[PDB]
Amino acid sequence: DHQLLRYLLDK
Amino acid sequence: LTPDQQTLLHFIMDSYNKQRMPQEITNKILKEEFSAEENFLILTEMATNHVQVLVEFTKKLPGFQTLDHEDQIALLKGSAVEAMFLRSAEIFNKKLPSGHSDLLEERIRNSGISDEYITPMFSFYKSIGELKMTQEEYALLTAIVILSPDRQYIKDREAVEKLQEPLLDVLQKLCKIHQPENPQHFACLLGRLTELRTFNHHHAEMLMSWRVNDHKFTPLLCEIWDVQ
Ligand SMILES: CC(C)c1onc(-c2c(Cl)cccc2Cl)c1COc1ccc(-c2ccc3[nH]c(C(=O)O)cc3c2)cc1
Repeated sequence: DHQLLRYLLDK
Repeated sequence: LTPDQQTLLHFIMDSYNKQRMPQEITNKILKEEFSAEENFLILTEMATNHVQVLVEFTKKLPGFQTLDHEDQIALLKGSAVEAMFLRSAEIFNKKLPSGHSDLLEERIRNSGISDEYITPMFSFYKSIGELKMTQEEYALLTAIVILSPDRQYIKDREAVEKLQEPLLDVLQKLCKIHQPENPQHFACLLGRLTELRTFNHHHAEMLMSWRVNDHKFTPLLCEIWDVQ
């Protein structure tokens, strides 16, 4: 996946 | 300048204006030593921090959050470099203080980047600058650049397109109305969007070289640019 980007958005 | 639009821009320039980049970080462009090694470590730091700032800024764009979750990622990956090139170019042309343009230029010119790539990248900076783009224009393009539907591995092009279309129109208006001196201004601005695309190959090759000469980026950069 693209775990870091997704976290960035939700964060 | 309709009320639908005349406030929408103020939301956008509100976002674009938020001083996300930490002074403490950018300052390193000036204060640290100058060498091939250090230059490259410095630039990675700015770029990785910038990627964070773009993702922040991108969120605050209108109707972005209502987007498809899987879709949203493809725009970021595709538009990340172009967006980065815009601000970096904005610095040199506008001589932003947090930019440290002269010293930033020195770093870039000795980062282990080839001449083939260095020459054009710096041509782009010059030409775009001679355009005398306003802060309004810069922030607006960046928005346009982010939402470009042509970007690879996407399905719902129409949904983004609706998000994008308003923005193109606001610029179309702003450049001509603010610049009736010439009507080719929209033509020039969007022309550059093509010019930006030229760097995605340039940049993929720059990464390749750096990689092969034992440089390593951040977990974030590797993710967005698809670095093994
Ligand atoms: C070194 C690697 C990560 C790299 O690969 N390509 C590029 C690369 C290169 Cl040279 C050129 C163009 C694009 C890329 Cl994507 C880079 C370095 O890219 C950046 C260079 C400078 C900045 C930067 C520096 C200072 C800043 N201040 C502010 C502010 O808002 O105050 C924003 C900002 C951004 C961001 C990325």
